[PDB]
Amino acid sequence: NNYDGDTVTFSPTGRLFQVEYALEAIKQGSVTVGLRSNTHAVLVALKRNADELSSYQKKIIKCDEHMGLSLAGLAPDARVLSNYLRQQCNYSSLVFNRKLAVERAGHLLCDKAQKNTQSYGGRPYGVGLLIIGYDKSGAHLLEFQPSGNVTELYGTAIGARSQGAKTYLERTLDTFIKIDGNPDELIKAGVEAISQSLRDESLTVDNLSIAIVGKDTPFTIYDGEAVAKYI
Amino acid sequence: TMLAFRFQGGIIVAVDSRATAGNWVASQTVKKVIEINPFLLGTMAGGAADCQFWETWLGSQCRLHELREKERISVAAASKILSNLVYQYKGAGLSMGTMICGYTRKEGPTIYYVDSDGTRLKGDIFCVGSGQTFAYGVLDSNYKWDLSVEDALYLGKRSILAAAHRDAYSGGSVNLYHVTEDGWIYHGNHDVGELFWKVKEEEGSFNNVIG
Amino acid sequence: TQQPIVTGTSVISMKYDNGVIIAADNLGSYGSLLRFNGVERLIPVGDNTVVGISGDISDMQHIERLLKDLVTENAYDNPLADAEEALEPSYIFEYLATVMYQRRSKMNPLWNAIIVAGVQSNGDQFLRYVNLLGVTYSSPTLATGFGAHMANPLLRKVVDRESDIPKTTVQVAEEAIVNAMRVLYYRDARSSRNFSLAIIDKNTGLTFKKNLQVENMKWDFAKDIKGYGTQKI
Amino acid sequence: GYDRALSIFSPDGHIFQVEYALEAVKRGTCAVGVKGKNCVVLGCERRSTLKLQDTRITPSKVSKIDSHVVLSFSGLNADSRILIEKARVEAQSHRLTLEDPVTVEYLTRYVAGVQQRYTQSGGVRPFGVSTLIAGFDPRDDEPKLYQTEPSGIYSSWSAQTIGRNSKTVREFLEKNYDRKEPPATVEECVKLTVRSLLEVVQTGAKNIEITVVKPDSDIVALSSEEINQYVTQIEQEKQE
Amino acid sequence: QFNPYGDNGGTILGIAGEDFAVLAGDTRNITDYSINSRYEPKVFDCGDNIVMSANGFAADGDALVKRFKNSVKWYHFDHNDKKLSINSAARNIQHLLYGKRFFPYYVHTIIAGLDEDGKGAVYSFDPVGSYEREQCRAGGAAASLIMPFLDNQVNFKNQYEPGTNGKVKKPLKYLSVEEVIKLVRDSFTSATERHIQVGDGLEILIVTKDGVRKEFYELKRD
Amino acid sequence: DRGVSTFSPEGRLFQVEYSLEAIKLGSTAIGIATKEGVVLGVEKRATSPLLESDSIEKIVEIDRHIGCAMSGLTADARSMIEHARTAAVTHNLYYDEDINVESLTQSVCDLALRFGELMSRPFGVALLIAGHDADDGYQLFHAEPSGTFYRYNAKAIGSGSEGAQAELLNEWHSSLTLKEAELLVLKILKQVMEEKLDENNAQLSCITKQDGFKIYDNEKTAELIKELKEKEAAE
Amino acid sequence: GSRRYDSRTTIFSPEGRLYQVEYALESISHAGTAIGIMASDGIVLAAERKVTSTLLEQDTSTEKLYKLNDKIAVAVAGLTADAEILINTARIHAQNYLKTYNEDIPVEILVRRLSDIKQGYTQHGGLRPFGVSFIYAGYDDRYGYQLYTSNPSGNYTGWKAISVGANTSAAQTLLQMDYKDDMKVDDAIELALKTLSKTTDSSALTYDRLEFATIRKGANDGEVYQKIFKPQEIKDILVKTGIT
Amino acid sequence: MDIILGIRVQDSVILASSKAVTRGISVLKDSDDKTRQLSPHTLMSFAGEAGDTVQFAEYIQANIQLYSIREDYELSPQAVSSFVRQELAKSIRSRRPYQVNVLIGGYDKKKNKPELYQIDYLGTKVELPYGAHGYSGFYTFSLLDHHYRPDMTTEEGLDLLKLCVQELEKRMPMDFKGVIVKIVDKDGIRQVDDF
Amino acid sequence: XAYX
Amino acid sequence: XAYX
Amino acid sequence: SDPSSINGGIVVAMTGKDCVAIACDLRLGSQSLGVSNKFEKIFHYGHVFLGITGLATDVTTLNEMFRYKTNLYKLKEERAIEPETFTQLVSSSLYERRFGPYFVGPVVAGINSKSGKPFIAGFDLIGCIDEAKDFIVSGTASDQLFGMCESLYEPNLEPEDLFETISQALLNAADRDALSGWGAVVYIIKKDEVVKRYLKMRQD
Ligand SMILES: [Mg+2]
Ligand SMILES: [Mg+2]
Ligand SMILES: [Mg+2]
Ligand SMILES: [Mg+2]
Repeated sequence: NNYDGDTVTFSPTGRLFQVEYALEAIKQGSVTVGLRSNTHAVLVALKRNADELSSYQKKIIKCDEHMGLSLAGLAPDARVLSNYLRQQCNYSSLVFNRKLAVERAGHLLCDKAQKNTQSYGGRPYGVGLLIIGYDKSGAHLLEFQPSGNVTELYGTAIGARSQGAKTYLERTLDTFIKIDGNPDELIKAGVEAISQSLRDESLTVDNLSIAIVGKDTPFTIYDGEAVAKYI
Repeated sequence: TMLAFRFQGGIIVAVDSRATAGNWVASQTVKKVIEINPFLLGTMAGGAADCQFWETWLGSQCRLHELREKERISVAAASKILSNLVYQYKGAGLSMGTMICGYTRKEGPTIYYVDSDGTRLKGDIFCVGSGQTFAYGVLDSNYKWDLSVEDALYLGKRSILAAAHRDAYSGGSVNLYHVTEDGWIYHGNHDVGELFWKVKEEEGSFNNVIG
Repeated sequence: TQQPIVTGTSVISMKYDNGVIIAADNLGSYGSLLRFNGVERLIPVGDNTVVGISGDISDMQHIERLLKDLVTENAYDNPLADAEEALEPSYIFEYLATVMYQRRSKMNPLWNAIIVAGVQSNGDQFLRYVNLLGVTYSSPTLATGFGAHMANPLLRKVVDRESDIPKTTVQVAEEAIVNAMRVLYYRDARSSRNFSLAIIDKNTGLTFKKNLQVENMKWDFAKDIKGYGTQKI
Repeated sequence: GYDRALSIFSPDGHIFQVEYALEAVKRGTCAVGVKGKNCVVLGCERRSTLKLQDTRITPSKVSKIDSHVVLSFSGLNADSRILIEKARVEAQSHRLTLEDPVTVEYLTRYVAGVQQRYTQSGGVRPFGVSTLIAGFDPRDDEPKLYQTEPSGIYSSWSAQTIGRNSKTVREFLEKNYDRKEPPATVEECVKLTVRSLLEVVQTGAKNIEITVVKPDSDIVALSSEEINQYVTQIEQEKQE
Repeated sequence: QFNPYGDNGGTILGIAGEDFAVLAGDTRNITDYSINSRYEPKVFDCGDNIVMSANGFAADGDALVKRFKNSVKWYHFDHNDKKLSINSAARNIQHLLYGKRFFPYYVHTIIAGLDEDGKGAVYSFDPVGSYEREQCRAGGAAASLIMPFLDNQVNFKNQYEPGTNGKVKKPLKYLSVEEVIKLVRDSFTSATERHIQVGDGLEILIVTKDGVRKEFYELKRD
Repeated sequence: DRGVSTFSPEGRLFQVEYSLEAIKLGSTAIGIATKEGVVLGVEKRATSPLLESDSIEKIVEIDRHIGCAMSGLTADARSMIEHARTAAVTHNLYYDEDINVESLTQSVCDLALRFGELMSRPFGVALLIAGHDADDGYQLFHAEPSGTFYRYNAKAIGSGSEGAQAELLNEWHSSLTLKEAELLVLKILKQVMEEKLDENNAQLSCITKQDGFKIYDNEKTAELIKELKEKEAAE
Repeated sequence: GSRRYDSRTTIFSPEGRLYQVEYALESISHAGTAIGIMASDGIVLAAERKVTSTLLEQDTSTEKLYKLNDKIAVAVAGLTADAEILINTARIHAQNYLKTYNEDIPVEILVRRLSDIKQGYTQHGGLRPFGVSFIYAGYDDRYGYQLYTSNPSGNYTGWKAISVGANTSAAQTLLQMDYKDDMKVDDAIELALKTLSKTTDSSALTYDRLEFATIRKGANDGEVYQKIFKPQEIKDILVKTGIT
Repeated sequence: MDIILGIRVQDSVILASSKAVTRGISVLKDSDDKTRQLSPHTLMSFAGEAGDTVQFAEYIQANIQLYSIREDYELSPQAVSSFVRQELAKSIRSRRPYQVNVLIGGYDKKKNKPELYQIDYLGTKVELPYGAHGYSGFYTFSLLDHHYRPDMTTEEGLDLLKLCVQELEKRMPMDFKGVIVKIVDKDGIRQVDDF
Repeated sequence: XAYX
Repeated sequence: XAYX
Repeated sequence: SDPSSINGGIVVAMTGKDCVAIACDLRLGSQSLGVSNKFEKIFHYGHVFLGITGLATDVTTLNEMFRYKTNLYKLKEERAIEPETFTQLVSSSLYERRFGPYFVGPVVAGINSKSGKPFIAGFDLIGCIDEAKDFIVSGTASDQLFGMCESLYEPNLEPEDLFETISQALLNAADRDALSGWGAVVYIIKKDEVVKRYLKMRQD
C-alpha cells in the first residue's frame, strides 16, 4: 500500500511487496513442468503465442552441455539470468576444467537475485526458472524464485494453473522417480503432468516444448515435428 | 610492390602477390587489393595483418556511412577515416602503406596515399613497397595522360613485373584492376613465372637475363 | 618483472600401473648459499593430489595459501566435498595453469615450475607440468630444472611410452625415483641429501614420506684420483 | 551525479516534460521559414515591450551554424545557445573528417538527435526549444528548410512557422503558399514571409527580423529601412 | 629481465583435397635441447568440422585454441545453433589474434575443414591475424623444410609436361586422401631427419562431410 | 512520485505498460511475410499540408537483407536503428557473413529494458523488423519496448492495429505472392487511415533474397494503388 | 530511497515555465534596485544598498558593484554569496581568454559564458539555480560601450539603459521617458540618481545607501578608466545634481 | 616537408613553401601545398614530422573557423598566433608532442598592417620582418639581412623571395621541387601560379 | 609477423 | 639546481 | 638538447641607493642560428619587474601565467602585489612543476611601495629562492655576470652611476658568451619613476 514503492522498503508485517509483485508476474506466465528420475531430468513447457499469426514464445534455454532451464514470467529477465549461468558454467570449465554442479548453479542465481531486493534503484527479477542438469551426483531439478529462494525437487511446475501438474507429480512421485534408462517414458510422464494444467486448449505440434538431460544425453531441446511422438 | 595511376580512361591499380618473413618467402598467392565497394579499392603494403585488418574495418565504416547518409562515401572521406585511425596509433608500431583508389560523381577518379605515420596525399601516380623505385622507373618513363585503357593496363602490369624481377621481396603474380565512372573491373591474375618469358619474347626486353 | 631469491631445485615424478610417484629435496637455496634445510616443496591437496613446486619459495608459499584457500572454498555449500564433488587433480592443475598464464600475461610471473601428480575419481593417473610462462605438458615422466636433464633419461628407461605404465610396479617406480634423487645429489650444486617422496595409489591412496636421505653412495673410487694429469703422488 | 528520470511516461502514454517543453515553445516569439525557387527566408518576431534595447549587441534571433546553414528558434533563449554551440562544433567536426560541409538534413538530424537524447537521459529536462534550420547543401541550388522540436522528431517543410500565434500564420501560409509555384524571386519570398508575420506581429517597425539565405554561402540580414519598405508596400495594397 | 615468450618447437601441416582436408602436426614438445613430452597433441577438433593448430609458444597456442573453442560455443548460443562456416571461423580468429596486436600470440595458426560448397579448405594466420586461404601450408620450426616440397608435389610448381620444351605446365588436379597422407608422412619423416625439434610421433586429423577421423604414426625419437 | 522500474500489483512494469499506450497513438505500420519476400508499409500522417511528406522516414534500412518499419515516438527509434546497423555491420566484420534476422532483433531488444535509476525511460516506439537469411528464410519480427519480440506471418502496429490485425487474420495464407501482399498492405492501410490513401501519405517497401531491402518510389506505389482500386471494383 | 525528498529543481510546469527560475526572479524583485545607463562617451552603474544600518562600515564595503577586469564591471541584484561564486568564475574566464589570445575578452563572450553556466543549473544537476541578476557594464574595441543583463534562466540581452531588482517596472518607465541616444556620461549620472531617488522604498536617497561607478574614456587618449565611487565622491555628486 | 619561408613587406606578407614530399629514396609528390587558410586574412605554412604537420594545421584551422562562426568576427593575426603558440606550448609536455614548425602570415584589418609570426614546435613565438624554419634560415636570413628593406612593395618582396629560392636551389643538398608562393594583404589570400 |  |  | 642553452640569453639585477636596476640581452636563437634581436626577457606586473632566462617557450608561458595570477591577485586584494609576495608566488608556481619543471632562471626586481626598500631575488628552475642585498645573475653567461658583478659592484650607488655599473656588467659578460648579446635593455627603477634604456653593443 504505502510500502510497495520500492524493494528497499519492508511492510509493517515484514513483507517485501515489490518481490511479491515480481512473484505475481510468474503466475501470469505460461505453465512449465520439471521432473527427474535417477538417470534423466526432463523439462516440459507449454509455449504461448500472441495470436494465430504469431510464433510461440520459446520457454527453454540451454546453459551448458549438462545443464539448462525453462522460464515463466518476464522472458528478458530469464535471458539475463540464463546468460549469467552460461558464464558461471563456462568459468568453471575454463579455470577448473570442471562441470559446474547444479547445486552451485542454484546458489549463484539465489545470490544474484538477492542483491536486487536489498538495494535502492534496482528491481527484483520478474521470472521463475526450472533448472535441470546431470553432474557428478546424478540427475537434478531446481526451482528458482526471484525472491532468491532456490529449492531442489524430484518434480515441480510453475506458471498459470501449475497446481494441477504439481498435484499429479505429488501422486506419481513413486512411479516416475524409478523410470531409469528410459527417456521416452520419463517425457510421457512429464507430458501427462503438464496436461493437468490445460483448460480449453490441448497440446499441439508447435505448442509443446520438451527438453532432456541425462547420463549419456547432452541437454537437447525438442520442438516442432520432433514432439509429435508425445501427443 | 603496388602502384596506382590516374589517366584519360580512369584509374589503373596493379600489385604483386609475394609475402616475406625476412628472407623466407611465406606466400606467392597473397591478395594485396581489397574491394571495399563496387567504386572503392584499397591496396595493402607493410604489416600483412595491420593492412588486412584495418582496411576490412575501413570497409565496415564505409558501409555504415552509406546506411546513415544514403549516399556512397567520397574517396576523400574514406581515406581520411583510415588516416585519422592510424594517426591515433602513431608511435605504437603499426606498419601501413596504403593507396585508396575510387570514382565518385563529385570527385571523379581519385587516388589517396595513406601511411602509418599519418601522411595523407592526393595524387595522380603512386608507387609503394620495397620495389616502389623499380615500378616508378618503368611507370614514369612510359607514363602519358593520353594512354589507352589497353596500354595503361599493360604499363601497370609491366611496372610490377619490373619490380618483381629486381626487388627480391617482390614477385609471385600481378593482380590488375581498372576503375571507371561505372566502378572497378578486375583484369585477372598474371603469374610472373609465365608473364616474364611472355613479355621478354614479345617485347624484346630483359636482355640482362640468360634467354 | 621479478628475479627469484630463495629457490627450490628439481622436482621429479613418473606414472606406474596403479598411480603416480613425485619427489623433491628439502632445500631452500639463497644463490650459492644452502640457506634453509627444513623446506617442504611437496604440498598435498586432499587425499588424491600432490603439487611439487620448484623455483622461488616466496612464490611457492603464495601458491600453498591459494591451494589451502581452494580446499576451503570448495567445501562451502558442498555436502559432497569429501565425495563426488571433492577436488580432482585435473581441477587443481587447470586452476594453477590459469593463474600462471595470467601472471606471465601481466609481466609479473610466479617464478616457479610446478608438477601436479594425483589420481582422478575414475582411477586414471594424473601427471602434468606448468611453469612461470604458463607452458603446460604431460608425459609418463616429468621433471623440473636439473631433473629434466638427468632424472627424465633414467625414468624413461623404466617407462619410455604409454604401454610401459601397466608393466611398471610401485616397487620398480619408487626405486627409479630414489636412484634419480641420488644422481641429482652427485651432480646438482643446489641439491641436498634430505628429500620428501609422495605416492598417490588408486588402491592404497596417498602415502607421504618425509626425512628420506640419499644412501648407498659411491665415493670410494675418489681415493685413487691424483692431480689433473701428470701428478703421480 | 544527479540521476532522476525527469522525462517519464504517464498512464495515458504521454511524456509530460516533453509536452510542457512544447508549451515553452508556444510562449516563445513567433519564427517563420519560407523557401522560394532559389532561396530560403527566415522571419522572426521581436516583442516590443522592451524599449531602451541595444540592437547592435543584443543576441540576433537567427544564428549562422556554418557559412551555408542558419538556425532560428522559438522557446527558451538560454536553451537555444546550447543547441547552436553543439551544432556549430558538429559543423566544423564534419568538415574536418568528411572534408565537406554538412548537408542541412544532416545538421538538422544531429540537432534533433541532441534534443531526443535529453528526453530519455537521467538528471536532465528536455530543451524548451523548436528550431527552423535552413540553407543549401554544398554545390547544390535546391533550397532546404527543416523543423525540429523538443521530442526529437524533425521533418522538411515548403514553409513552416513556430512560436506564439504560429497556428494563425500557419493558417495564412497554408492558403497563400502554392506547392506547384513557390516564390520565384527573393523579393516575392521575403514579401510572403513579412505578410505572414504582419498577421500576428503588431507594428512593422523594429519588431520583424528578416534573414535571406541564397546558394553558395550567400547569407545577409535585412536592415530596418529595407524591411520597412516591404511593410509600407503591403499596407498600401491591402487598402482595396 | 623476465622474458614472457618461449619456443616449444614442433611443426604443423595443412593440405586441402576436393571433398576433404587434413591438418597434421608432430606430437613432440621441447624447450631448448630438452624433450618435455613425446606425445603432447597440438591439433584439436574445435567442433563444426573445424580442426585448428596454433604452433610456436604452446602457452599462447593453448590460450588461443581455448578462446576459439569458446568462441564456437557462444556462436551457437547467440545465433540459434548455426554452424560456424570455415570462412567465418577464420575472420573470428583474425580478431582474436589482432586483439593482442601490441602483445601478440607467438603462434603460426592453421585451421582446416570444408567450405560451404563442401570443398576442402585450409586457412593460415600470422601471429597478428593476417590470414589467407590456400591448398597447402606448413607452419612451425620445420615449415622452411616442408613448404617447398609441398609446392612441388601438391601445386606441381617447377614441373613441366615432358617433351613440351618447358612450354606446357603440369596440370593442377586434386589429390586422393591416400596420396595426401603419403605426402604428409614423407614430409614429417624428412623434417624429423634434419630438424632436432621435430620427431617422436605424427598425429593427422582428416576432415570429411562424415566428420573428423584421426591417424597416428611413430616418428624417430632422437 | 515512484520508482521507474516499479512493478504493478498485477505483475507488470508501469513504465513499459505506459509506453505501449504511446505506441497506440502512433501512425499505422503493417508487415506481411511471404515465400517470395516480406512487405513493409506505413502511414506517413503529415501534421500539416506544408510539410514535405517525402522527408517522413518511417521505413529504414538496417542492412541489405534487413529492413525496419516503426510506430510511436519515432524520435526514440533513431538510437535503436543506429544500434541495429552497428550490430549488423559489426557481426559481418567479426564473422564475414550476414547476421540472422532473429539475432539482429534480439540485439535491439536487449536495449529495451536497459532503463532505470542506462537511459531514464523505456522506448516509446515499436519496430517491425523484416529480413531474409539462408537458415530461416523470409522473417517478420515485432520488437516492443518490453524487450519481447514475436515472429509474425503478418502484423499491424499503431492506432489502427487491432482493426488491421483482425483483417490480416482472414486475408493471410501460406501461398501469398509478393504482388498479392503489396496490394493487401495498401488495402488494409486505406481502411484504417484517417485521410484518403495516396502515394504521398503512404509508403511501401519490401526485402527479397535477390534484390535485398528496397523502399518503393512514389511512382511505383501509385501504380499499385491504381491496380488495387480497379481489382476491388472488378467484383 | 532519497527520491522522496527530491524537489526536482530542473523540471517544466504544465504551462512550460521553470518553477525554480520563476521563484528565483521573485527573490531578485525584493533586492536593492541596480541601474545601468550607456552613454556615447561612457557607462554609469548605480545601485541602492539594502536597508543600511548606521554602524555599517560604508567605505570598506562591496555589496552591489564588482570589478571583473580593467574594462568590465557588474552590478548585482539577489544573493551576494551566489553572485561572488559567479564573479570569481567570470574573473578567471577573462584571464583564461587573455592568456590564450593575448587580448582582453570581448564583453559579450564573458556575458555568454556566465549566462551558459546559469543555463546549466536549470537543465541538469538537480541543484537550485543562482538567485542573481547581473548588469554587465564594459568596453571592447569591437562594439565599444555595452550594457547587458543576465538572470537565473541564463538568458542575456543588450540594453541602452536597464534596471534589475526592486521596482524595475517603475524604474524602466522613467528611463524610457528621459533617455536619448546623444546623451553624455554626466547626463547619464544625473538620470541614474534621479530614477533611484523616485523608485526608492526609502524616505530620502543619501550617500551611505548608494554604490556608484562609471566606465569612461576619460583617461588620457584612447584608453578606458573604471571609477568605483568613494563615499565622499557619492556625497559630492548627490549635492551637485541637487538631490540633497 | 622542409623549406618554409616568410617575408613581411610594406602592405603584405608573402609565404613560400616547398612542393616536395619525400619518403625514403622516393619523391612521392612534387605539387604539395604545405599551408592552410585559418581565416580570410590569416595563412599558416607548416613543416616537420610526417602526419603531425597536416593533423595539427587542420586542427588549428577547424578551431579558428569555429571561432569565426561563433562571434561572426575574424580573430587578429596576433590573437591567432597566440592561440597556436599555446596549443604547441601544451603539446611539448604531452605524452606524444606535435613535432610541427609553423609561420603565420596575416593582414590585421584594424591596424592596416601585415604581420609575420614564426612559431617552432616548442611554442617559441617571434614577430619578424622575415622568417624561416629548418636549414632554410642558415642561407636566407643573412641574404635578407643584406637585401631586405622595410618599405618594399609586394613585387619587390617577390624578387627578394626569388633571390632566396635561387640560393637554396644552388646550395641545398635536397631537391625540394620549387615552392608555392602565397600573398596575404588587405584583399585577403591569393596564390602566385607562375614561380 | 609477415610483411611488396 | 642549487644545492653544505 | 640542453633546454637551458638552446635559445640562450641573460638577465642581471642590482640594488642602489633607494633604487633597483634589472637588465637583459635581446637575443633569441636556435643553438648557433640567431633568429630574433627583439626578444625582451624582462616583464612587469604593476611596479614588480620579472626577468626570465632559459627556454623561450617557458619564458613566454611563465610571463602569461604570472600576468594571469597578478591580475586575479589585484582584483581580490584590491592592491598591486609587492616584490616579496610576488617572489613567494614565483617559488610556489615553479615547485608545483617539481618533476616536470619550466627550464627557466627567473629574477624578481622592484621597490616595496610601503617600506620603500629596494628588493631583488633569483630562483633556480625548481623554485629555490636566492635573496641578495647586492645583485642576482641568470642565463648562459651567469659565470661571466658573477665575475663582472662581484668586481664592479659597490653598495649605495646613485641611479645614474648604478646604470653604468649594471650596463658594463651585462655587455662585457654577453661578449664572452656565444648565445648572449644581439642588443640589451636596462630598467632603472626609482620609487615612482622607471627609465628604460636600450644599449648599443656589438652585434656578433
Ligand atoms: Mg620486406
Ligand atoms: Mg635426441
Ligand atoms: Mg656574443
Ligand atoms: Mg655571432
